[PDB]
Amino acid sequence: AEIVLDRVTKSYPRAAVKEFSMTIADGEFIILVGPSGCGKSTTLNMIAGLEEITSGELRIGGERVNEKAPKDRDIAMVFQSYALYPHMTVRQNIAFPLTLAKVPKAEIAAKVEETAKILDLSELLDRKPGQLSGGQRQRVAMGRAIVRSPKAFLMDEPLSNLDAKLRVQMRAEISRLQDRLGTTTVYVTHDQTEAMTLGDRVVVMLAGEVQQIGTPDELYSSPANLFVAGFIGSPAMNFFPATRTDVGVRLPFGEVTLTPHMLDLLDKQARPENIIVGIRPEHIEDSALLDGYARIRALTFSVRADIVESLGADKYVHFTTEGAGAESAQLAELAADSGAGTNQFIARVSADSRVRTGEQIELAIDTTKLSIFDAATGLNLTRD
Amino acid sequence: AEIVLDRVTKSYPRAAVKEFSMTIADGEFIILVGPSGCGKSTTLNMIAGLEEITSGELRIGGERVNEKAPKDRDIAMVFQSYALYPHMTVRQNIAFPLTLAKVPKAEIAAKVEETAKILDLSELLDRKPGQLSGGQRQRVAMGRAIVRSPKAFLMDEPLSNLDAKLRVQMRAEISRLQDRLGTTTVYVTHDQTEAMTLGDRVVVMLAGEVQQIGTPDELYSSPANLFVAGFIGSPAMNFFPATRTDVGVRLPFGEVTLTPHMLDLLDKQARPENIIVGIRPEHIEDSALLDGYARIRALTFSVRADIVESLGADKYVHFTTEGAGAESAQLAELAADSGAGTNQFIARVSADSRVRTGEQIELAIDTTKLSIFDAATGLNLTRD
Amino acid sequence: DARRATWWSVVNILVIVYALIPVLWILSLSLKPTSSVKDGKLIPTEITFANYKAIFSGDAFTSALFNSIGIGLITTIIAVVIGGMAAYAVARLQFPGKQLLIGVALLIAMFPHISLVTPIFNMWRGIGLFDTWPGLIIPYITFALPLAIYTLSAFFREIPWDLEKAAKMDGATPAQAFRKVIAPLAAPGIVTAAILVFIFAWNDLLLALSLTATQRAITAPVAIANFTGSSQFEEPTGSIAAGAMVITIPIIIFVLIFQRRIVAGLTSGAVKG
Amino acid sequence: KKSERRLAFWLIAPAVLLMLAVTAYPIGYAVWLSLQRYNLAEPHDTEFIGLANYVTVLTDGYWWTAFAVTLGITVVSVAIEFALGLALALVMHRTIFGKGAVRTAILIPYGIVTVAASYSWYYAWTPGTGYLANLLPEGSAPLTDQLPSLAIVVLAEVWKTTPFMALLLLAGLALVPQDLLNAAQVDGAGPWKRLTKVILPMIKPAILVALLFRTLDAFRIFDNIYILTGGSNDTGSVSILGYDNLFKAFNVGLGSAISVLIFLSVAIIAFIYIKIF
Repeated sequence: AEIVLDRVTKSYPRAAVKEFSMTIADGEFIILVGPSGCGKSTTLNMIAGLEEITSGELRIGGERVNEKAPKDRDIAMVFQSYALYPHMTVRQNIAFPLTLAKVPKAEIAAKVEETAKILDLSELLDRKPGQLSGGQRQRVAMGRAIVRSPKAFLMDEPLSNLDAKLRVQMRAEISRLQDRLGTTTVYVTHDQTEAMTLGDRVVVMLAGEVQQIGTPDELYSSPANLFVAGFIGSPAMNFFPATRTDVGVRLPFGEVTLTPHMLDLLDKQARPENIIVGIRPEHIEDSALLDGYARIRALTFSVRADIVESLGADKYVHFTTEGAGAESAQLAELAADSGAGTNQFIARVSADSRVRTGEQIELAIDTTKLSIFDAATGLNLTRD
Repeated sequence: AEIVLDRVTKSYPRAAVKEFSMTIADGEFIILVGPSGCGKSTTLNMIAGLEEITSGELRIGGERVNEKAPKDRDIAMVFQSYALYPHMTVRQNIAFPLTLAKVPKAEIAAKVEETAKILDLSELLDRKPGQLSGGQRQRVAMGRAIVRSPKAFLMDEPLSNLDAKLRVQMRAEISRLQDRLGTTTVYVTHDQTEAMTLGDRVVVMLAGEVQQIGTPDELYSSPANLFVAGFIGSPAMNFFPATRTDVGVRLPFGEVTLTPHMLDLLDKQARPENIIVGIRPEHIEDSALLDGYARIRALTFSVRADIVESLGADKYVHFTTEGAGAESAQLAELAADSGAGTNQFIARVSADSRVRTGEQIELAIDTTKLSIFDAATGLNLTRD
Repeated sequence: DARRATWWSVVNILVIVYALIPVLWILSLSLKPTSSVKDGKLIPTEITFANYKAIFSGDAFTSALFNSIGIGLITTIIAVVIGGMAAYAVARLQFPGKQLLIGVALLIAMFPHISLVTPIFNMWRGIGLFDTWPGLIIPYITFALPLAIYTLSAFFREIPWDLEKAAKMDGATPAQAFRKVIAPLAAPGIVTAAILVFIFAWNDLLLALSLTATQRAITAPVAIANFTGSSQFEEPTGSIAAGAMVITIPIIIFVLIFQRRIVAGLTSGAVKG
Repeated sequence: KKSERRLAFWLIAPAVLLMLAVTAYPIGYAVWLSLQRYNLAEPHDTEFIGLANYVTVLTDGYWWTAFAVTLGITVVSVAIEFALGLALALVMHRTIFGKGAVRTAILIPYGIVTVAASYSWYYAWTPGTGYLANLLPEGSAPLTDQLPSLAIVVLAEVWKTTPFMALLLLAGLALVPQDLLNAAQVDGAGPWKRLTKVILPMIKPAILVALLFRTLDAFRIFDNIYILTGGSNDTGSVSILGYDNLFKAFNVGLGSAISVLIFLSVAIIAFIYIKIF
């Protein structure tokens, strides 16, 4: 049910998790997401009971359960590597929690049958996990974790060992099944697409510190960092450096005038002229396709398309502008996995633009969807 | 260079490949894509030399070379598992082909330093493959396969052991490095997005046959199957069944007369009322966000959004229409991996529409971009 | 927390004591002179080499140690090369018959030696091959083949599979590909198989006691067992314990140096790390 | 191809032409000797005889005694061997301190020569020379009696053979992934209800192979009984019986008869074990 945890820490004797604070309501589907080596698997274990909290307050229900054994707080877990016994038939696997809970045999069979009916494996109820496939093994694990009717259905990246074409259907199935079950379900995952498709409220963690706790909309349209701004979205945000120009900000290739009210509003907290404007790729459109009265206020500029990947209803024209821009700690800690370059800027152009690798285009760019950050600190200035 | 292979078949003592014929030009990035278990890796091996052709006439250059050993065709292969020797320094890994080909030791050092400078490991030349990471091991494999300056550098799904965030940067790096090198390349890959991003002429295969050989734009605007139509594009094509209403077509949720000449073309290759129409998800859009003069003739119908995954600049509203429609053989062999559902239809709406999980929305569908295939045969009838 | 710490400090000391009491008994028994041979495990009397300077006096034990070392070296070399052939055969390629060979390589691992030395002692009494280094290397390398095959098939399945293709794609002739890509990758396997086959074939008592009869080609355990009625009679306890210690020292050296790989080779490459 | 099979057969050739030769031609010569009568004092009386040697050994009265002795020793040694080896494997795997010292100490008795160990247990249990013979009633002499000598032999055998059982059990028990144990702990299984539910029935092949090997190994013990009691006082095993017969009576007939009977007993034990594996 309601999983409260405030000021929960953990210190590997150097802290791995530090000052975690959230009140997971009932039914919600939390997604702990962050770079590899962060404090997400540690906090998932601390919730599950396999580890020991250090500061401590964790109320699964209405009582402090940071001391009860993993078997006594009644929270089901399904692991990344499909921890399921090969010496037990699928029925025995699914019945393991109940036979360890001393349930009558008739009720064991009834509950296993009902759980297998919820899923689509009521026919594989007699084959060993060895003679099974990936998706069927995943569903065996999820069924073993469902049969117990627990208080929190916490799971640890269960869709990591599946092919990229089956993982999408598995995401859809998990998000349709948790809706019918109705159990608090936290979830750790490394990529942002999972965090955006199946999630009621996401938690972006970095080196233990939780950066933002918000719905997958107030995480995308209102990030409060460079990390929760460049970490989410598949073609990640473009981070141009810039300096003030007394009328607005000056990008390496343009001059924008946002508004005077926003000018003095962002000048109430004056910065040491170290801000790095950020502009989503989805907000840079070709000029030849842009209608009239809109290209006049869209900061037109030309660039040589280094590579034009037209993979459907949109083409990701790459390009590069000379200068700098990797002038922050958030940005480097974020590019330690993506980017992999000084400045290599994507731009998603609508599929009508007729461009090829090496040609020339003028990428118009809306002057109302650029958000400006702080290089030194890292805190978004437009909207937090 | 120019790999001309005509009537190149293969038969196990079944038949993996059958009747392959294409002229890989001097410096094209051919891509062999197909479902797992197809005749694409076998074609790759037959081009390399690790397997023997059964019919023959594979001409690497201008001479029949289907009987030479792999050490005389001058082609370089990089494996999926990064087959690199763990008892040699990276310099020796990169210099092994040259010392096997008996190059004077005064030139091998220069070539290895040059190659390490072209790649991004010019400082790792004294380490061992045991203490390296994924990207560095991949670049060591590519440096070993590049230093030779072969006649056809042919890869084998190399970006299959990397994280989903490093694989994209590696795709960019490969597609930018092949220009600097400029050697004839082929490439086997399972996921269509690789085939669409780094690809000059993609080749779709199924069970050994080749369904189509075309550029990633003619492969998407003009598919010639149910398979080469519903296989490319990560939100794969929605496949509604249909019947000829003698004035047009009648989908399970709406009626539309396609076009006089389109109707005549469909009547030309007459079918016994078994023609499973298909529509890309990108062509379905919310009626509310539809400006006037377009909603009138857009087949406006309403459904109940089962799950609305909003993951950025587009929300993938799922839905379902009751009945049937997965009534073909190509379509079943396609849904053998993807789909995983008889009637579960995605629809990409622009991120401005207000749609919650379980609301009532009217999904307009432009009836000028629907592809009308056939049930039993499978071959398109709009544009082969 | 102190409970588990104490219970892990009292279970490792238990194991080490269990493992080193009946060896320290040999040591403290062989170090003492022919005085205070009464009770006491903490070396009651003062240590004097009044037994080692007597065991090595004559051709009684020195020759019985030279024969042991020579037989052991020859048998480990030959058994390692033969087991390496067989292990590379049963490791990567041979399809037709890789299931009964591993049955014979267990039938002869669990083969009662006395079920075999009643006929041989007759047979090898006629060929003239009674008590010579040929005449002990043959059964030693017969019974030392399963161990070599086991500990070498482990390391041979350990090395990856795509190395041969990645070698033949660079221009390597199969002989060159082998001798330059796989040979340096299978040297640890061969050295650990040699260590294990030496440790095994260096302790067999039934064969050496049944076949050998003279000072030529008489292994060291047989000499130790014969110290009872030999000249060495200042008291049999000192001499016998001295021989036992001189014998057991090489195993102590081998383990203290190469336990890291001996464990990984005995457990079939499953506890590497 | 044919070249691959030729290469495999060539690599296999020496191993098999040695194994089959030294394992089968001696046992064939052994049964052929058993069908006859010999005497190593006079090899001139080589007259043929029937199966009189077999019915002689089988009904003499002193063969079944040695058979019962070796069966008692192997069973009451393999039981203790399995218990202590499982304990030592759990120690070697689940330990927080330096496991290198534990593994080295456990390897030391594995490679030690089986004559140094036996001459250690001989001079430990000797009244007046060792300690385990003084920590007893005075004048105990626990090595010149039947059952005390069997006990000393069992103790030496257990101490000597435990390390390899422990290493085989560890080879089996290091494959059990930690995710399985974590799931078993989350479900509700305690420390012992994890063992006999997810780790003991999971390594069935390792336990079965190790137990078969240890049974067929303890069925042939010669060193401990040779240099710890000498086969006297009626505590002689079956191997010591055959060796004593052949090398102190010079009767190759009964020697080879007992040899074939030992081989047949080992074959029967192995077949029964594989039948009820």
